[PDB]
Amino acid sequence: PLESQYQVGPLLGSGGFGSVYSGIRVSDNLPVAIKHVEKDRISDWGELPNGTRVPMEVVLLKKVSSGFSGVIRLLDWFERPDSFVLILERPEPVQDLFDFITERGALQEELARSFFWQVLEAVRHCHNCGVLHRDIKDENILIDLNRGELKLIDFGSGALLKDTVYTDFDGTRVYSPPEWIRYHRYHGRSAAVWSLGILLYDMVCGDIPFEHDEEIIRGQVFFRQRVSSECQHLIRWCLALRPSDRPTFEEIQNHPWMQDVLLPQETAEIHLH
Ligand SMILES: C[C@H]1NC(=O)c2cc(-c3cccc4c(=O)n(C)c(NC(C)(C)C)nc34)[nH]c21
Repeated sequence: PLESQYQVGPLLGSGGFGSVYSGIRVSDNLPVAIKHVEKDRISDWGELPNGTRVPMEVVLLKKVSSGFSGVIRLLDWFERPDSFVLILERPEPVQDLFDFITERGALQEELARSFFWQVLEAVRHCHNCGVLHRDIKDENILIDLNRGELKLIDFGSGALLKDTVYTDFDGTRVYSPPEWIRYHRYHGRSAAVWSLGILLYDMVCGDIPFEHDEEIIRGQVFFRQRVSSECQHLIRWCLALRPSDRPTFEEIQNHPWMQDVLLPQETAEIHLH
């Protein structure tokens, strides 16, 4: 079933998420990514409309799949005795945002705006579909280098979106908000906005602003690179200590720094090609 339909390529990476391989769908040569996750390492389980026990990640990916290219599409999945296998679409050529920022250092604001805007559209789409990612970061964003389009990946820490408090968290700590650090409590939207503030800082400064818990709790932002006052303001707003002081997604996208975003293709022509 898996063997015949897909031709396995090299390992693309591995970690807390499992092991992901390059691959090709044999029927039409479609480029794909093949993610293997061991069952013992899955603590968050969900159920399909069919009534079948699967990893929450599969539920979340099905809920966000559509023609919209801002989220990585789940093409298929398979259960094995001790693992699940996910077949994901794979852009070609591609580079993840962490590697891209490592190579370039701090991104020009025009590029950061285009990239951040697309992440915002992608995250809004997830929320609109009832899905909370809970691990927004550069390592979980792929750049389609030809078209200049970003894609969200890895819903392995995600959850169904809800309006009540979350008391579990399995995402990346240095992107997690002060209310999680201090109280082990957060709400979905406002926690996401905090991670977006960390991400934007990372884009325009070349690295994340906080390393230790005490830095997260103090929430004092120091700019290590030249960043415009408008961008600094948006960053500090997203990183407001009190969750209710953070901007809504609407307020982020209406912020003056976010005006006149480049289209993805224009972004590729100017900054990537
Ligand atoms: C981070 C990891 N966790 C996931 O759920 C997932 C999916 C991919 C993924 C999907 C499609 C294409 C790619 C790809 O082309 N590359 C190069 C990578 N590389 C990393 C992120 C594994 C280093 N992942 C892809 N990577 C991950």
